Amino acid sequence: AAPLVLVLVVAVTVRAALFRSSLAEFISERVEVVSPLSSWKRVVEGLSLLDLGVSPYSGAVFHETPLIIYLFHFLIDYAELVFMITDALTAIALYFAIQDFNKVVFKKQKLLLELDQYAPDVAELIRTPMEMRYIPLKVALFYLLNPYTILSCVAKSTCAINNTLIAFFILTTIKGSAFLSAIFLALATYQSLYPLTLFVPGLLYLLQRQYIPVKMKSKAFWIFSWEYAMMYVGSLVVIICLSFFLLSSWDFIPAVYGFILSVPDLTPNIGLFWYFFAEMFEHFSLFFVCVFQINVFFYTIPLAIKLKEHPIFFMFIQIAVIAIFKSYPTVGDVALYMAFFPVWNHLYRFLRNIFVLTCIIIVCSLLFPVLWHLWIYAGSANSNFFYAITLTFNVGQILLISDYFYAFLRREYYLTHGL
Amino acid sequence: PVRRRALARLVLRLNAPLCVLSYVAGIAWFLALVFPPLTQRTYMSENAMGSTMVEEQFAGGDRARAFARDFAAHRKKSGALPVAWLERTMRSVGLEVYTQSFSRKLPFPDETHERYMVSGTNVYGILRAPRAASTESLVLTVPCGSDSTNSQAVGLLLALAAHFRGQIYWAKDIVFLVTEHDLLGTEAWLEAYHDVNVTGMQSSPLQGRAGAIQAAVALELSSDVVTSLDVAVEGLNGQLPNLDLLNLFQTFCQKGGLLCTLQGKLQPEDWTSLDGPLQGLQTLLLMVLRQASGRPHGSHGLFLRYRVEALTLRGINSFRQYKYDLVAVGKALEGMFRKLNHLLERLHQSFFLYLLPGLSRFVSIGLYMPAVGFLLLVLGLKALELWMQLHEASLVAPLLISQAMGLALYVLPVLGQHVATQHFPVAEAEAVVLTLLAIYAAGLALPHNTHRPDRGWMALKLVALIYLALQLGCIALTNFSLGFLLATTMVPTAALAKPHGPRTLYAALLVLTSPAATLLGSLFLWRELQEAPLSLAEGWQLFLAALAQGVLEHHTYGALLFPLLSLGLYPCWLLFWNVLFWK
Amino acid sequence: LVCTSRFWFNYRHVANTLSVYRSVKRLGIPDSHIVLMLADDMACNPRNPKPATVFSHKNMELNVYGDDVEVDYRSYEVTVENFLRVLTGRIPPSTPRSKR
Amino acid sequence: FLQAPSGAELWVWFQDTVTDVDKSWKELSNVLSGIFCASLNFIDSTNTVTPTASFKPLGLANDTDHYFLRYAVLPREVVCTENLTPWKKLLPCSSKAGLSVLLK
Amino acid sequence: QLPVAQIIHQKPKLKDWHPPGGFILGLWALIIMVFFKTYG
Amino acid sequence: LPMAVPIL
Amino acid sequence: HYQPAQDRLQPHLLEMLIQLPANSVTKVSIQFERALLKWTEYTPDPNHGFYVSPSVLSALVPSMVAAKPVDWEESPLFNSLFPVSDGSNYFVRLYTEPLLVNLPTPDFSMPYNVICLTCTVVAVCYGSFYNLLTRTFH
Ligand SMILES: CCCCCC/C=C\C=C/CCCCCCCC(=O)O[C@H](COC(=O)CCCCCCCCCCCCCCC)COP(=O)(O)O[C@@H]1[C@H](OC(=O)CCCCCCCCCCCCCCC)[C@H](O)[C@@H](O)[C@H](O)[C@H]1O[C@H]1O[C@H](CO)[C@@H](O[C@H]2O[C@H](CO)[C@@H](O)[C@H](O)[C@@H]2OP(=O)(O)OCCN)[C@H](O)[C@H]1N
Ligand SMILES: C[C@@H]1CC[C@@]2(OC1)O[C@H]1[C@@H](O)[C@H]3[C@@H]4CC[C@H]5C[C@@H](O[C@@H]6O[C@H](CO)[C@H](O[C@@H]7O[C@H](CO)[C@@H](O)[C@H](O[C@@H]8OC[C@@H](O)[C@H](O)[C@H]8O)[C@H]7O[C@@H]7O[C@H](CO)[C@H](O)[C@H](O[C@@H]8O[C@H](CO)[C@@H](O)[C@H](O)[C@H]8O)[C@H]7O)[C@H](O)[C@H]6O)[C@H](O)C[C@]5(C)[C@H]4CC[C@]3(C)[C@H]1[C@@H]2C
Ligand SMILES: CCCCCCCCCCCCCCCCCC(=O)O[C@H](COC(=O)CCCCCCCCCCCCCCC)COP(=O)(O)OCC[N+](C)(C)C
Ligand SMILES: CCCCCCCC/C=C\CCCCCCCC(=O)OC[C@H](COP(=O)(O)OCCN)OC(=O)CCCCCCC/C=C\CCCCCCCC
Ligand SMILES: CCCCCCCCCCCCCCCCCC(=O)O[C@H](COC(=O)CCCCCCCCCCCCCCC)COP(=O)(O)OCCN
Ligand SMILES: CC(C)CCC[C@@H](C)[C@H]1CC[C@H]2[C@@H]3CC=C4C[C@@H](OC(=O)CCC(=O)O)CC[C@]4(C)[C@H]3CC[C@]12C
Ligand SMILES: CC(C)CCC[C@@H](C)[C@H]1CC[C@H]2[C@@H]3CC=C4C[C@@H](OC(=O)CCC(=O)O)CC[C@]4(C)[C@H]3CC[C@]12C
Ligand SMILES: CC(C)CCC[C@@H](C)[C@H]1CC[C@H]2[C@@H]3CC=C4C[C@@H](OC(=O)CCC(=O)O)CC[C@]4(C)[C@H]3CC[C@]12C
Ligand SMILES: CC(C)CCC[C@@H](C)[C@H]1CC[C@H]2[C@@H]3CC=C4C[C@@H](O)CC[C@]4(C)[C@H]3CC[C@]12C
Ligand SMILES: [Ca+2]
Repeated sequence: AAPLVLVLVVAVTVRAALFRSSLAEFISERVEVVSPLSSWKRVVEGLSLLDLGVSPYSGAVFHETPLIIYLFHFLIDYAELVFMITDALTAIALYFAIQDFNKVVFKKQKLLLELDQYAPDVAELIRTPMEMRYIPLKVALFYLLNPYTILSCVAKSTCAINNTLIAFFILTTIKGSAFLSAIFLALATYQSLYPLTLFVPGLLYLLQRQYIPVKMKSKAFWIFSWEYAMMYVGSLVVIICLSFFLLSSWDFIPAVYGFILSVPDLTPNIGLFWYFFAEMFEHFSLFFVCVFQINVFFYTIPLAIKLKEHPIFFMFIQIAVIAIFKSYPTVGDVALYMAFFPVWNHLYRFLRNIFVLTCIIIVCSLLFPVLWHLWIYAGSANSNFFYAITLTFNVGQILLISDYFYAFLRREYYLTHGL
Repeated sequence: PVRRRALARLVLRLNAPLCVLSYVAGIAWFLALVFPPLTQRTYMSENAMGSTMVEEQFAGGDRARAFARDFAAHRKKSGALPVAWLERTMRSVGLEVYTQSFSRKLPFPDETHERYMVSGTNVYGILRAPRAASTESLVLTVPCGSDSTNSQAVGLLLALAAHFRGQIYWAKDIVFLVTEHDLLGTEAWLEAYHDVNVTGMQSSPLQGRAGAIQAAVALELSSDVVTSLDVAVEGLNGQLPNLDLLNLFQTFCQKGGLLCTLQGKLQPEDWTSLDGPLQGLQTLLLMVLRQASGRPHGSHGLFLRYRVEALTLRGINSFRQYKYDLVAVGKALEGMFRKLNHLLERLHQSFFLYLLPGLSRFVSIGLYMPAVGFLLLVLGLKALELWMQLHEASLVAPLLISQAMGLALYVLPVLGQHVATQHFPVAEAEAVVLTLLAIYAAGLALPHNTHRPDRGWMALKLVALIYLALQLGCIALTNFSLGFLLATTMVPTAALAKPHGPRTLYAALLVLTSPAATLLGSLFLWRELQEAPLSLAEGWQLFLAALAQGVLEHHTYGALLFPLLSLGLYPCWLLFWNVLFWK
Repeated sequence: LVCTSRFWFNYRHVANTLSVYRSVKRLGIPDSHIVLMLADDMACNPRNPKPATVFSHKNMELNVYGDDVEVDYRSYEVTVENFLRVLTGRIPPSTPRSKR
Repeated sequence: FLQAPSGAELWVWFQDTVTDVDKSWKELSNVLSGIFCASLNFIDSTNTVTPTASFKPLGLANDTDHYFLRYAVLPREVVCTENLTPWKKLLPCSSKAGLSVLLK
Repeated sequence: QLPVAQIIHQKPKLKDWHPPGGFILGLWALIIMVFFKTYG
Repeated sequence: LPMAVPIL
Repeated sequence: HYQPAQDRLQPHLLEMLIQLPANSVTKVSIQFERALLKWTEYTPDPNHGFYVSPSVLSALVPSMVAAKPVDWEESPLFNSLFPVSDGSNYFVRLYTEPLLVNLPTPDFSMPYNVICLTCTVVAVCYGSFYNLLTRTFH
């Protein structure tokens, strides 16, 4: 109780201290922290264009949804308070979700014990109440005190609101409400397109909570799936139709979703698209954009075949994949799946090459600003340095995720067959 | 697998000799850079200047002399820069003349230059290219101090402007600039020109501009005749210009058969025997120390900030019998500017990161990076060994106390200089230095260890090693000389800290390689290379002067050495000190 | 007649093309039947010590740019593609007569 | 008396009977490029504007609807003797009489 | 050339932008309709 | 080559 | 009046009417950001820069002396270029100078290495996931 309040106080104090210093303007302009879809300056530009009588979507600078326009129209003066509130909200939601999940896990593990479906000598692999006591508080601390999250907050990037919506989706799903879950997933899909892939894991968790078997010759399964899908799609339809009536146009749609899907702007970031499409042969551009945006939606089905009985680990992997392979990535997207590492640290004995990967990620994080400076202000370097750093960062992320997946499977094998 | 569980054991069994081998390898590699395989010869590499030719026709020596004599007398009478005379004379030769006023407040009184609050004026004149618009410009500047020097430079500047005014073939504008105080006027002019408030200096707004600046040349000359010309290339924070500018200057030195020098040292025509390597090593070391300092060694150094290639030329009269007249220097400058006119793009095709064993020899980055890679390997091997033994809290207080001490070192000395003056009998300028020394010493006495195992100090050492390796590599990317010097002084002693063993020896080795002892050693080396030795008390005085200059230059020019040391490198060395004296 | 060089230090190629143009005009071919393509301007380059002149020898007794000259393709419209279009006749429909 | 920007500029007022102004504007630029030996074919939609209060007619006018006005500038166009030869070709005495003999 | 008053009056005056009222009504009706399910 | 060597 | 730009379609346009106070200087400023283009969209000399066209200024400047009405067929040709509306002012149109601006550039030499490297990274991810999802512990 007191630990959570103390953590919140420390996080708010650090953010408030950094808001008043001489580094806020420097932080607000980093290409690693803001994107053409997240910058605060584009928000104020759109609001000014509306007061000059021009449509915000008639140019090439503003790519935000109308709901952001409404919110910040009413709260432009109190901007710095909003982001603190949102970060606290996502931390608290994660805390309570993890508490409930741990209860389910211990109860499920306890039930198997008497059905004696575990090997005779498998102990020291059994979860105990003394070790799961401080997992939620840790999760909250890892989210709040991550430098990526603090940097995102001081820059007033819109990614914080997206993270809050995802965290509320997780909280409502684990607590067992499907209507609110569908609403929050629709709100997350409205802002960015990729969160639609989290539809399958949440449905699997809900079905498992109802004790409904998942089979092709079942009746409850199909009815539940149909109801959930209908609620989600209706939510999306109503939000879009409501968005039409703010400015009486459909122009926001190509400005947002077309921009995400087609990647016209070539500003550098920590992703894999910008330099590839600045150095492309025009004959193959369509084929390559199609391939590299199918890659994101590719893994959901086989992962759902393998991880059918473990929906939450499935969610964690899917969020990491979205963060790695999106068109305009930011460190704020990276922090969200890093917040989940404490949940999976009982798998530490089966991890291999964790040390080198952590060191490499840490080094690349510091090497981004120095090489940006040497390229853009000194003139002593070129874009190849920056491209190499982005390549190394993404490779390290992929290796780390694969390691966690391997450790999970190895522990399952040892649980079933004997240590 | 068992393959990579068979290598780790070998590394654990042979860690001790491998670190020694790699450290020796790095030192030997740095010592090998002056020998022919790594050292190349300089070449032009830009066809815009390599395929053309220039026929000089300057002839204004008497006019330059008379201008100098009239300028010196007027400055004597005024006691400062004669502004009306300069404007009238500049207008008489046919330029557009402008002025600028500037002022600032210094953090503390300066003993070296004797300034506290500085105000002055800059005068500049523009020559507009007749057959073009105002899109590009070249700068020729003469920095004036308060020491009654550089009158002949002003005379030569005015004569060159009078010669240049009557031609048709200029494709860029030319700015003729005379500044009030040596490097404060140049900084004020550049800040007003680009409309950026980098330092906080106040000024009147500029009324005349000439487009984007491409290159600049600074001239210093205090005699009618010269015996040699000396060139400077290093700038603020260890930034360098393009090598093609230096190649051009050297190409106009052989045409006029003038005695050119780099660092004040004359080089042989060819490496005739083994006597060449010694001089090459001397020149390389002088360049390394100068680049490590990070100071703007002339007006040209401040130009490197705005991506403008800048060159400084100093003429020396040194009792050698053969003398050169002013016409030769004028012809050399005319040729350089005429060849800079022929460029069609920005300079972008030679080298931007390099080292100079001589005026016509160079080494590129891909040849000298292994010298630092080898030492980073030592750090990595030791960290790997620590991780192994650790797998075979108590850290919060050391980390927080170390960073707090670093912040106190950064912030306190300049503030609280009036309270110390009031309470104790010391002058203002030395109070800052004494506060620096006092906080440095107070860092060593561990306060929390007054209050009254293996994993704790092993984890602390692992963290410290990773942190130091990060900083070392980042510093090397910014300035190679600084990173290499810090690595070669700090790697071996940080690799040996252990709470059990000969602790007195380890403490004596840790004290002598702190960031403060490095500076004293470097000062002694610099004096030894110059062939002017030093004693103990003279060295102590020079050390205090260097500390004051470092703080003042961080405040006035934006140098980064003081923040880097105080905020990043002092706490890490404190962490190693904590490791040695664990509890 | 085509010159495919660039910058100011490539003065020679432009000088050669101008000499050919002077000869063919002096011998009778009209300016509407000559398609002249020059990739850069050397006669009115701001670096030229003698504006509006191009010389063949250092005595400076023959100016090959001349008083009367007309160029169809300027510096940025000289390319392999346009030369091939002119030769093959596969030119954009709005192109004027003088440039085909 | 009169001033012009560096490079080349062109502004045109069309008649109100013109239906499609962009097509006619492109065709006119291509035609002028042949007469004056300039690269006016580089005028496209990325460097053409329709001013709303500037560049009003200089001759007899009845109504001023800026729907029929176009303007463009090419700031890197070079003016050399090749441009002056067609210019002098349009004069009636044609450099052989009067004030035209002074244009060298 | 340069008629000042006509130029000034050729454009309607600039008023600040405000969200339409129907959008506000729709938003809050939707939110409360959702709230009356989970609570009543 | 990387994609189709594992599959078919 | 402001018209925003569209990438590769149309430029920015800005048009203002400002009253200038007497014996003074007025400053107008606006911020911009530079863009990175495709490697095929640069000129043969890409390290020279791009040009912003000169700006136009139009005004009715006050006159020292009052001018009489004039007939264009009997006046010098340099006095009949602009129609005159009032005898106490006269019309002028001024142009400023062009500006040269630089952009960041990509590497024009390696459009083919980039494809190989990026596809290699994607293949690394694919291989890891396929090997983990298809096989079984033995
Ligand atoms: C850890 C696992 C890593 C996973 C994958 C690895 C990814 C990154 C790691 C390493 C790099 C591999 C990929 C790098 C490829 C591009 C980067 C590059 O090589 O460029 C160089 C960058 O420098 C660096 O890479 C290192 C600096 C810092 C980065 C550190 C690396 C990561 C560190 C992170 C962790 C460290 C510690 C952590 C542990 C705790 C810059 O050099 P430069 O630009 O001068 O050279 C280029 C270029 O060189 C190359 O790219 C090499 C070619 C192959 C490289 C790929 C590597 C193979 C395998 C790597 C193994 C890694 C491990 C994987 C297994 C797990 C190239 O050769 C030339 O083509 C290029 O152009 C050249 O640029 C210059 O060259 C020309 C000549 O000067 C010039 O061309 C112009 O001029 C010519 C005139 O002669 C003309 O003919 C041309 O037309 C041209 O046009 P021009 O007219 O001049 O117009 C000018 C207008 N501007 C170019 O201009 C010139 N730029
Ligand atoms: C141990 C730990 C691990 C990590 C680490 O240490 C710690 O490991 C270390 C180690 O691993 C290092 C690497 C080792 C290998 C290195 C290879 C090196 O490339 C080679 O570098 C050579 C340096 O002498 C040559 O390059 C010349 O470099 C000169 C400058 O030093 C130029 O001046 C010259 O070009 C000039 O061009 C104009 C003309 O005057 C001449 O041509 C020539 O003077 C270049 O040479 C030219 O380089 C070009 C580009 O490669 C062509 O190759 C060209 O080829 C010519 O082509 C002509 C046309 O057909 C032909 O006729 C002629 O015969 C050929 O010669 C060749 O002249 C050579 O060339 C080139 O390859 C690269 O820079 C850095 C490099 C990777 C290193 C980077 C840093 C490291 C990783 C270190 C790192 C810290
Ligand atoms: C612990 C060990 C540390 C070492 C770090 C790992 C380095 C591995 C990769 C090194 C080489 C990369 C691939 C080569 C491609 C370049 C091709 C090329 O020609 O790149 C050359 C090599 O230049 C480099 O990039 C130097 C290598 C720099 C690597 C970075 C090392 C610094 C440490 C950073 C890490 C900080 C913290 C780490 C410690 C924990 C550049 O060639 P040159 O400039 O002469 O000549 C070409 C210039 N020209 C004419 C075209 C204008
Ligand atoms: C310290 C390690 C890293 C930095 C490496 C330092 C470089 C080597 C030092 C000497 C080489 C310098 C050669 C060329 C520079 C100019 C030479 C010169 O004129 O003298 C050296 C010149 C001294 O000039 P003066 O004494 O004013 O002039 C006397 C007459 N000339 O030295 C310098 O100015 C070098 C810069 C000083 C370094 C200070 C930087 C940081 C300052 C605060 C330190 C931070 C806290 C750590 C210590 C605090 C407790 C002591
Ligand atoms: C300014 C931006 C850059 C800063 C970096 C900000 C974020 C980047 C870091 C992202 C984190 C990536 C991975 C971190 C951990 C992931 C896995 C993990 O947590 O594993 C733990 C262990 O992981 C590690 O810590 C291993 C990594 C190697 C040690 C790190 C040493 C380096 C510290 C930093 C030194 C230099 C700092 C310089 C400041 C930039 C398990 O702990 P446990 O559950 O207690 O297991 C024991 C069971 N009883
Ligand atoms: C579950 C849904 C999202 C379908 C599964 C994902 C993919 C099969 C589809 C869905 C949306 C598609 C994208 C929608 C829009 C575009 C923009 C389109 O851009 C253009 O045609 C413009 C010109 C060009 O850039 O080539 C290129 C394909 C792409 C990325 C498509 C690639 C294939 C995608 C990723
Ligand atoms: C930099 C690291 C290695 C820490 C210690 C080295 C330097 C910081 C300082 C510390 C002690 C100094 C030495 C102390 C005493 C002397 C004797 C001094 O000899 C004299 O000229 C004095 C008169 C005489 O003895 O004849 C020459 C410099 C030297 C070697 C000094 C050189 C620079 C040293 C090594
Ligand atoms: C971390 C940076 C500063 C690298 C510098 C390495 C240090 C070990 C340097 C700094 C000052 C140097 C000293 C400066 C002066 C001298 C005097 C010199 O004696 C002479 O005058 C030689 C002539 C003779 O008597 O034969 C012998 C080397 C020594 C001790 C030097 C040894 C190497 C020192 C200690
Ligand atoms: C505008 C923002 C704040 C969203 C507010 C909540 C939105 C998502 C609410 C308001 C009205 C809601 C809808 C009302 C009725 C239905 C019919 C039901 O059979 C499926 C769900 C569906 C289609 C709801 C989906 C969620 C919904 C669209
Ligand atoms: Ca013709």
